[PDB]
Amino acid sequence: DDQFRKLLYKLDLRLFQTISDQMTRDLKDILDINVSNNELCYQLKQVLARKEDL
Amino acid sequence: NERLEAILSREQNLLEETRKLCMNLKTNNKKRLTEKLIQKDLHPVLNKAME
Repeated sequence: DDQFRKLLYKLDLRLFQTISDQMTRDLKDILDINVSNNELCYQLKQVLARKEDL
Repeated sequence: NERLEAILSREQNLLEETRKLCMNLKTNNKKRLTEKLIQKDLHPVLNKAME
């Protein structure tokens, strides 16, 4: 019947769905960056060894 | 690492150029001894310097 509460509930749907997506993306990103930092550290060690040989 | 790669490339180019120059100078000196002053055109007073 009323738009005003209707778009209120629509932006509520926006809030909860973006929060759920942000939760999943942030946790997966935490794990992914936690392993990618170790991989990049191994790459940095390889680069340092190549620099010493060079 | 890229900067040191460029430095090594320049140094290796200089080393190859210097070694090529040294070998070219050695062969050029040998050829100049063989083809210029050991022939019959050598002045007889330089025959003892050559000896």
